[PDB]
Amino acid sequence: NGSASVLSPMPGKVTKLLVADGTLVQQGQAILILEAMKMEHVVKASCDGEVKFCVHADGIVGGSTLLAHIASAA
Amino acid sequence: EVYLFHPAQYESAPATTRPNVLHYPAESTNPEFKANTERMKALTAELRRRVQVIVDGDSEADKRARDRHISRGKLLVHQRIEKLVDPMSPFLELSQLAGGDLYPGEACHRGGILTGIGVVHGMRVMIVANDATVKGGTYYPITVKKHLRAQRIAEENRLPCIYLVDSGGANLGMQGDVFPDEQHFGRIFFNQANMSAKGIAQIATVMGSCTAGGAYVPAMSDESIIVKGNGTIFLGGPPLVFAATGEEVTPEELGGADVHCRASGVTDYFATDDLHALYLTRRIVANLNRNDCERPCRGREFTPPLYDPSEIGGFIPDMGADVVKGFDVRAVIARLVDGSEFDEFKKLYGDTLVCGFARFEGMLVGIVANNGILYSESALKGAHFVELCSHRNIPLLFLQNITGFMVGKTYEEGGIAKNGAKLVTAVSTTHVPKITIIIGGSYGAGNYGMCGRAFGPRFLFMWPNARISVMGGNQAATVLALTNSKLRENEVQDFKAKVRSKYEYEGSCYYSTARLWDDGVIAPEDTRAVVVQALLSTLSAP
Amino acid sequence: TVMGSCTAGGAYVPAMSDESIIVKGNGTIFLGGPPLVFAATGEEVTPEELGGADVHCRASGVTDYFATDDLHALYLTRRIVANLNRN
Amino acid sequence: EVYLFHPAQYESAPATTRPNVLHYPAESTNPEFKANTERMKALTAELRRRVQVIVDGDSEADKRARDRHISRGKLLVHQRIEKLVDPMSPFLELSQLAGGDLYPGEACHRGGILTGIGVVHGMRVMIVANDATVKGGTYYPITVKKHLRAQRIAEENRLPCIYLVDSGGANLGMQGDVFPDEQHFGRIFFNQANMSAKGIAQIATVMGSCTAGGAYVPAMSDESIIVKGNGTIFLGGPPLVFAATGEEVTPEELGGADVHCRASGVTDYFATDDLHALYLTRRIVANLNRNDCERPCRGREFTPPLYDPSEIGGFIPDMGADVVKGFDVRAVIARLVDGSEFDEFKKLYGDTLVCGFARFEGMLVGIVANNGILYSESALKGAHFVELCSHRNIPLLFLQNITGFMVGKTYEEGGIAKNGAKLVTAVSTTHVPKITIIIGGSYGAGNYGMCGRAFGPRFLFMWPNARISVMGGNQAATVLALTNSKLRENEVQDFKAKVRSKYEYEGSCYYSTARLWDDGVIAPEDTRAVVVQALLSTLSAP
Ligand SMILES: *C(=O)CCCC[C@@H]1SC[C@@H]2NC(=O)N[C@@H]21
Ligand SMILES: *C(=O)CCCC[C@@H]1SC[C@@H]2NC(=O)N[C@@H]21
Repeated sequence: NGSASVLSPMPGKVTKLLVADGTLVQQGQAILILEAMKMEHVVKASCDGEVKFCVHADGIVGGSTLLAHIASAA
Repeated sequence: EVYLFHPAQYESAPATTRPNVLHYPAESTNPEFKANTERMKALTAELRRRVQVIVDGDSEADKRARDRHISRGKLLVHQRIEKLVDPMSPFLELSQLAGGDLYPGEACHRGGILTGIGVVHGMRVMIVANDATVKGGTYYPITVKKHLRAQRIAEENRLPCIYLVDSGGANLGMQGDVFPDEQHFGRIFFNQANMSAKGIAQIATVMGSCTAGGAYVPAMSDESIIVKGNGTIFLGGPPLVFAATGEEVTPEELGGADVHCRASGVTDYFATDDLHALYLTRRIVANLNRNDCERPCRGREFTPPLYDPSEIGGFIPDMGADVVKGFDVRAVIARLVDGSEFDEFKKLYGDTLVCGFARFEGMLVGIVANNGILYSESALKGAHFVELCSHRNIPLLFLQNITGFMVGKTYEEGGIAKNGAKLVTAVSTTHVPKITIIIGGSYGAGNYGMCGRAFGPRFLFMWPNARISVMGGNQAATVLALTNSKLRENEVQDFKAKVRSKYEYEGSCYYSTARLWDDGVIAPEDTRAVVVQALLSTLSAP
Repeated sequence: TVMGSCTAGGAYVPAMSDESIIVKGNGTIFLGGPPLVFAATGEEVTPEELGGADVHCRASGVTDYFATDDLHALYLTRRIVANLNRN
Repeated sequence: EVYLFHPAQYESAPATTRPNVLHYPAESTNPEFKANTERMKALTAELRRRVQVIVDGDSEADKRARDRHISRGKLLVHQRIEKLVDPMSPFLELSQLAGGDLYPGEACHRGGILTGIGVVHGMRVMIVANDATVKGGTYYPITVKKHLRAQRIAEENRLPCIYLVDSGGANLGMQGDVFPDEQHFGRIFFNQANMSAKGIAQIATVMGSCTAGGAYVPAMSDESIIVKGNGTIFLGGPPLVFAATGEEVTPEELGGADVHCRASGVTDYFATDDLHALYLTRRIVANLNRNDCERPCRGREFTPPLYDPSEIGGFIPDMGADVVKGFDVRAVIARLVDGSEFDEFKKLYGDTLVCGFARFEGMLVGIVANNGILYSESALKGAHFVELCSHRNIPLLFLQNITGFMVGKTYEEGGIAKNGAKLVTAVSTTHVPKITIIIGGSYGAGNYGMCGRAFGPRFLFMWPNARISVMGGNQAATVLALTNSKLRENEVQDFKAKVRSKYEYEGSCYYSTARLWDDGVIAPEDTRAVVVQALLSTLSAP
């Protein structure tokens, strides 16, 4: 899909955005790191395009919470 | 323009376009990659240093003992291995670092005994050699355990056993932990008799002394060799015969080579020295009427891995940390299997347990590797894959980096225990050879689901960064602090630090190795080689 | 027959058996205990609502027989033994 | 005051307090109960009437044929069964109503052949007897199918086969559906040879004629009997020999008893009449060196059901209706098993598939019965129960009243197809004897999950109210109307009525029975008895 509205897998804390806001990311490319149960889980981009984050870093998310939008830049 | 090719074209394609080839290039410029490489290099250097100091000896007492051993015309245990095996051939020494810091005040090098799989006349055999320079070769509890482990491996793989005997006997200081039990000194003779009854050849070469129970080792073997000067066999030693009948006899005139080779008939071959003894051992192995191969097919048309194993450590994070980072185990698999080819079984279902097919030097192997937290779906996928490999007689390779299952009311309600049980049952009841390697951490019931020590893998090895415990160190600290209501708020950090230190100490690779919980610690870059040897050892299994 | 608690590795004992019985009040089966689930997800759950007899006998399917008390559990055990087709 | 008793006290308790006793008293005053009773009574009366008119004959042509048969000194087929079996013993006649309305213009009573399991000298045998009063005994396609089914049952239960042969041969009008195929007339000889090779005795008694292919039946049997006057065996009949060589010979001088018993050697025993032939058959059975019982244990200490089977029909609703009511199948089970005792397997998990253990005259049986729509949980429970019974060599009893699985996006996403497949695999791959009875409706893949005809049950019976179809009549009507966009709104009711009538006609018990889709139609109150006989027939299986 050209939008790629991915949801969080489980409640946890977003620790670090591995890519800056507005950066082009390929498929399967890490965009942010989610920490839960003292384990680092890394969220990957599902398609090529500019990634814009929705949730602020160093915060907390819930089950099936939207994280970022991957818009295919022309 | 649509459907122009044939799938065989993609099957036989360069590595760039072949679709079942794992592509995980090393990010050598990444600082985390460099830090991981430095950590792995330090760990592997420490491992090699420990092995080298075991081989060469460190303290002056070791030097004195080796000087006494050499002055008797005896070869050192590793030298005996070198001169017994074929001159240019691999040797899979199993428990190199057994007995390390196990008994305070004693440097029990190798556990007092060297066990390995060698090649004699092109046939793989299990060699068990006593080290007379470790407390005179007396059997510690770890020595008995290692000898039994070697016998178990040989019996389940139908490897002929060669026992190079030079041992005073069981040490009387710890006789409670050595003599009486099922898994104790008599189990050696039980295993020897049962292996001999099954047609697995048992060969004994008496390079030194064997007293009391140890005297059964030459007598219960199919063929035995005794060296003239240093070989003595008797149930009752000279001290015992003097304390009983008041007679003084030297060991040579009591149980020397002449009495046991010309009159008693206990031994079958008279050896003038160690070299002649090893020659006679090779001659005995040569006359085992064992066929070279059931199937003359070779199938050695394999391609080496497309990525260098030397950078595997770059992908391995720090297992001991407050928050442990995750990595893709496929990057490891790409550096271990033939042509970096890997047919993944359920790529989109498990997503935390990677199951697939690969080849090691042309030998087809099913690989089950951990890639995160175990779920019900991952356990079901693993069980189905294990059943699939069992129905095809495909050997299994487990790569353990596991930190338990997923907790929660929803997951228990979904039956996660039932699915974990399905995986455990599939692993336990299969008959294909299983080899497991702890690359990360093995914690709790997840270990049980991934073919741990209790589930009878043919071999089990640990990387120097691996940790094995009932639970993770951070998890143990948090759970113990939360449960212990007696603990005061002022004494929380000290308690957590103490329990973390205890778990780090008792979970280290060396702690596990010294207790025969694994079959040795190996470097990641050697992993592929080790696997190949292990697989070959299983080719003679029924 | 789960007369009491079975936690973590012990939870494999009921699940790997051919037939299993769990007692209502005192029977609990879970791989992760309430302390572990609280330390992981920050949620508080009682052992009964985590791995009690109702969840493992009506929804999970881990257990096969629902026992009201110890005596009923032993009766169900005897009934299971009675139906082994052993000559 | 707490825990005063012992569980054995509850195990040995009166029916009021014994906890594993099903308590389903009949609500005899309920109008629905009376309506159900009236429907079941009418259906059972019709069944008995059809069986009786088959036995006694209805039309005048049947009377003429029977008069011709009797005037030849021949016994009727049911009379032959009565005088061949032990005088007071059960006989399980299988396809009583085969061939009913199957071929237009022909009243193919019993399919032209009577097959059953009888008791001769205390040994259970399979008896196959041709009915010479049905088109001269010529083999219809249904006749071949029924003969093959009897041979299959006998082979899989190791029942000795007795063939009472009186048949003109395959009918040339339908030779395309009789002669050439795998499941055709030659398969009879294939089965006979293979059973003889397995040590299962094959006995042939030629009460009448056997021409062309049928002549192989006496010749391929271990022992054969031919009656003097009426017995003739030849590959080529008198018409064929006259059309070939221009010679006229009577059947007696061509293949009579004298030529085949004194010169040819095809037959082994010379019978003066039908009674002598049956005596010789009994003598042959007497000299089969078959042990009376592998284990002399009896275990006949059983209690009859605590509720009368005669009221089972009260609980059975109208299967053919716009909305079909549901009932508890346990009320049926309470009227079929010993002491109305039933140990339910997962009482709270499946909730639509009742799985449990029971006993029929002391024989332990696992019962799987439908109690609503199949779900993933019910399919998993059924598969687990079937595996449990297979590991214990416990025979399985299926009670089918099934209307497919649960539909929906959530259920497919949960893997309902996978769980149904698990159930189907467990049913298919088990080796314990399986007996299935259609008490309600068997529709679609649910039938497959409940040991249908395609999954090799030892026996399969249908109640007179049962319906079997690829889908329910109402479901078929609704789905076909919705899918068919060509159909106009003005022609909806007629189309639905037509498809409902077609499904009712082709799903009735008699339609299934005439096509050998089952092993006969039985009344509910006889069900227990039938099961017992079937179970006994499986006691000689390997
Ligand atoms: C802190 O270290 C404790 C957090 C919980 C550890 C997690 S919960 C999910 C995994 N299963 C398990 O046993 N441990 C892991
Ligand atoms: C009307 O008669 C059609 C309604 C659907 C029939 C139901 S849906 C669930 C069951 N599965 C199946 O195949 N038929 C049943």
